[PDB]
Amino acid sequence: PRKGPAPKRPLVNDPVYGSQLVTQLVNKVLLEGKKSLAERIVYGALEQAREKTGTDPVVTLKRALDNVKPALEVRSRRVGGATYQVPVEVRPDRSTTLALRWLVNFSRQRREKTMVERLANEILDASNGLGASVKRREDTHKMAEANRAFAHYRW
Amino acid sequence: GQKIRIRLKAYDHEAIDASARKIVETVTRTGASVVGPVPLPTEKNVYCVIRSPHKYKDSREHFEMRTHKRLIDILDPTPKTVDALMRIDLPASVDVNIQ
Amino acid sequence: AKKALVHKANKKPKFAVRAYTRCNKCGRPHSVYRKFGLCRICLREMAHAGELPGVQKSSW
Amino acid sequence: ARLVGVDLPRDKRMEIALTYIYGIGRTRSNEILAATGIDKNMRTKDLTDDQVTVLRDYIEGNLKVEGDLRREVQADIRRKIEIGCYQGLRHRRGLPVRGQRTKTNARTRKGPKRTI
Amino acid sequence: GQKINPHGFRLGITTEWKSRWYADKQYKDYVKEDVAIRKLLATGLERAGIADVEIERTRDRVRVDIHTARPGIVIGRRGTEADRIRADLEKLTGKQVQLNILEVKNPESQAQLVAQGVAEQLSNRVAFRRAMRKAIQSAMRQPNVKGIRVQCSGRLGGAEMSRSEFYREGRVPLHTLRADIDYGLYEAKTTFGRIGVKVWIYKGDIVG
Amino acid sequence: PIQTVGRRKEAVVRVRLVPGTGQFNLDGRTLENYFPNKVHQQLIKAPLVTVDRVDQFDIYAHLDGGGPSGQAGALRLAIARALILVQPEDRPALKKAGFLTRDPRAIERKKYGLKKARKAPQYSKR
RNA sequence: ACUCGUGAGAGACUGCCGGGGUCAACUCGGAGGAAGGUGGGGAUGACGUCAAGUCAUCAUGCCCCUUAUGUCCAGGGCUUCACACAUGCUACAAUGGCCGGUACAAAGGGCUGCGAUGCCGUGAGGUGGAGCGAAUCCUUUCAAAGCCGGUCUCAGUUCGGAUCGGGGUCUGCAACUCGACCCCGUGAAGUCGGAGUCGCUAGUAAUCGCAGAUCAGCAACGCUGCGGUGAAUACGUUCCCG
Ligand SMILES: [Mg+2]
Ligand SMILES: [Mg+2]
Ligand SMILES: [Mg+2]
Ligand SMILES: [Mg+2]
Ligand SMILES: [Mg+2]
Ligand SMILES: [Mg+2]
Ligand SMILES: [Mg+2]
Ligand SMILES: [Mg+2]
Ligand SMILES: [Mg+2]
Ligand SMILES: [Mg+2]
Ligand SMILES: [Mg+2]
Ligand SMILES: [Mg+2]
Ligand SMILES: [Mg+2]
Ligand SMILES: [Mg+2]
Ligand SMILES: [Mg+2]
Ligand SMILES: [Mg+2]
Ligand SMILES: [Mg+2]
Ligand SMILES: [Mg+2]
Ligand SMILES: [Mg+2]
Ligand SMILES: [Mg+2]
Ligand SMILES: [Mg+2]
Ligand SMILES: [Mg+2]
Ligand SMILES: [Mg+2]
Ligand SMILES: [Zn+2]
Repeated sequence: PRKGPAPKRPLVNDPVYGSQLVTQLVNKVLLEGKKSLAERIVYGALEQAREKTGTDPVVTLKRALDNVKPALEVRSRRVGGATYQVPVEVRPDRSTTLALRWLVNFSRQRREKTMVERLANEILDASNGLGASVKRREDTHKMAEANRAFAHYRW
Repeated sequence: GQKIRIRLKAYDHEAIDASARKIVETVTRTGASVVGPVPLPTEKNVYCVIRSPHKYKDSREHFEMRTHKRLIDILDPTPKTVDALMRIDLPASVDVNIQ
Repeated sequence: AKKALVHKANKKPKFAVRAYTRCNKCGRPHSVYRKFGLCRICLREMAHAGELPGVQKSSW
Repeated sequence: ARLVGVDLPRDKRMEIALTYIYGIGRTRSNEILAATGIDKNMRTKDLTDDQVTVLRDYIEGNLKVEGDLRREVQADIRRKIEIGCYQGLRHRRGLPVRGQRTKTNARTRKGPKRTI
Repeated sequence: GQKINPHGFRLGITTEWKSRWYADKQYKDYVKEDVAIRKLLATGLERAGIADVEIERTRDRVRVDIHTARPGIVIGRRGTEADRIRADLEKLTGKQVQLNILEVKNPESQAQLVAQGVAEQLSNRVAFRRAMRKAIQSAMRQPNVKGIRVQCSGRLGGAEMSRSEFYREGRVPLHTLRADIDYGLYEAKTTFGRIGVKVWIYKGDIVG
Repeated sequence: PIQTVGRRKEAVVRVRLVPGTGQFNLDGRTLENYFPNKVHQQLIKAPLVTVDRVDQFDIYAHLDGGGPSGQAGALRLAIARALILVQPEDRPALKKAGFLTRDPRAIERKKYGLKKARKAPQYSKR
């Protein structure tokens, strides 16, 4: 990484619908690299989410991404023998990756008796503002405006 | 129609091709029809033994066995042709299977 | 490799179960390869000297 | 339900209900189920007494289960630990037979781990 | 360890095999008879340095090639040593064997011969300094050879410690696989113990 | 007669194109039964739609070497090169798509001292 | 007429252009091209250090036994075990276990060895034995994850398999210590884990199989290689190690 900016892979778009956000989502939800089962789980969860919400799946996913996408993040630094938290803005691509990846790693952890339904129901909870994603958004913002005053370092 | 399989099957590229050229020339001035040295899967043996005794096994070396095999499918097995065939003297590199 | 042990292994034993390899050059009971009949150290030194017909560095 | 003094599950398949009996495992459960001809996917709610009785008769006729198995195994252990063989000594001192790594494994035979 | 055998490294491209035959059925016996006869030759023949030993075998016939600096003692004018070697070969039952004797064109340009000479000089009385001076100067006298290194390790002069000393002169590209490297080594005898001699010979390069 | 071969990590395929219908035959069966994964189905229907020559070429394919994704990518490349061979005028478009250039990655050398590929065993300084 | 395999040759050399450049190296971008600026990975360890490891691979100076510390089997132990550390395997369960149906690999071994078809066994295996010194015959048409259908509704569980006992096979003169494999019952323990710590930047990580090999069996989850499904990110050196 020292030598310069590494080239970025040209990720392919989802052909079933037309949004590459699904491709990134299946890449994140990959468990030991079994894409066939992973993507069929993703599509089944999206179908049951459609059945639950009665609206457009792509519109719901875009709404969830808009609701849980960040703008500021907190980084750690040690100066003079003491560690401090400094906030720095993030690029929208990084923001989307964090939003979807927090969505999935929180959908991993409910007790709804089955995680194929947990995926869709966390999607719904992020959409309506009652999810683990949105509560982490509240916590991260609380930490952000708690430590905005350290922005003078600008690192 | 009788087919006899002339096998030029050994290790090394240079000597095996020398033998193949000699066999092709023998067929040429003997008057027979032969396809020639058709490519065949060469056997590749890999053996791993540790380069140092008494531990120090993280660094090693590999060895290779390239077993080169040629097929010479002769047509019209003339008795004089086959006589010249086993009267040819070949170097120790190549082994012939007259089948 | 004690020479008495090597020679005792060389003689035909009372039962076929008592036969192992005992590399000819050095009598090493362990770390042997059959198709050559040589142990690791002997195989390596012979290969480096070029006296065994064929074994060579491989890379792929 | 109830069978040979064993409380059958409230709602479970017979292939597991029969394994809950001491003397029957998965393979013999499948074998006995195939022999009797009853479906293996039927729920507990649909059991009827006559099949239970005939299965009980079959299993008591052809196999030994539960308390009798307790007595044969414990009597064998006491006998062959009285005769004093190597397995007898292993049972006496509470260590496994098969000569596995008692170095660090066999903590199943050792029970809980106590630090010295 | 520091370096692998250059002969093994460049064995696939610039150098050629000394023993060439094919075996799958009884190859263990072929190689064990080969090593046995080579050991007996090395033990019996010490007065004349055997530079190279080469054998090629078909079916039963085997032809052994012996390269030596001078053949006068290797084969007698009447053939006593040849008869002794044939007797040893038939005692190990090497069936029909034919021997060839070839004398080298430049004894000072071959790794084994100079190594044996330096080993003999070191063994009898000659100091490593003068021995290596003479060896290096005799080496660079020949125009064809360019780069020379010689190394010795062990107890030098009878001291109770190990000296590892080497001399370099010219160009010897170890890392260059194109380089024509001639490798040789020998174990010299001494009253205080044994000392190893290691030599590398660079002689031109080949293109193709 | 136009021929092509796909090259994806030791997987080799051979497909024959016919100017007939858009029917796919993979070792005697269609794509819908052979390898029922929508990602595969779409990546196989992609070249014809992106060249906008849909439902105009029959393919008869033979499969060998590698595994599932290897064969999918191999026939992927096979039709990718066959379309250019029969119609080179879309070569700039496909290479701008990045689609004529094969991806030459495969299982790398397995190294001594390593569990597999490039991974190292557990390391402790104590 | 293609892969199939193995020969010869060609193809990456900043080849060309714009700009910075001391008009010099060099760099960014752009067209062609399969690759663009050592395309990817290996073999390839400069002088030297740790008096680093190896007199049980081998060879060897000195000292020591020589009627013993030599030889041979009158069997056994190298695997014993109140406990710790180190590296792995299998998991801790539903992206799952089990059952039925079902499609794709590479490379490699085989003479006192691989072993077909057939019959008997739950299955180790037993009878019998074609084809092979081997692109042919056996390693099954080399598969597993992969797709479809059915169960389990989260339980110390249909997860999870040890422990012990009861019954056989296989190598062998002879399986008690001290083998492996096959069949049954056996149902304990444990719910992602303490500071600290490891490896990984493209077929990589992660996961699922096969094979070289020593061998007569076998502690074979190992070493080595051969494969299968296949990601994420790099804002930049202020901090830690080299
Ligand atoms: Mg043996
Ligand atoms: Mg050995
Ligand atoms: Mg390959
Ligand atoms: Mg691999
Ligand atoms: Mg290791
Ligand atoms: Mg150096
Ligand atoms: Mg030392
Ligand atoms: Mg000693
Ligand atoms: Mg010595
Ligand atoms: Mg000694
Ligand atoms: Mg012992
Ligand atoms: Mg022992
Ligand atoms: Mg360690
Ligand atoms: Mg399991
Ligand atoms: Mg199945
Ligand atoms: Mg099949
Ligand atoms: Mg049967
Ligand atoms: Mg279990
Ligand atoms: Mg637990
Ligand atoms: Mg739980
Ligand atoms: Mg922690
Ligand atoms: Mg596994
Ligand atoms: Mg073995
Ligand atoms: Zn040896």
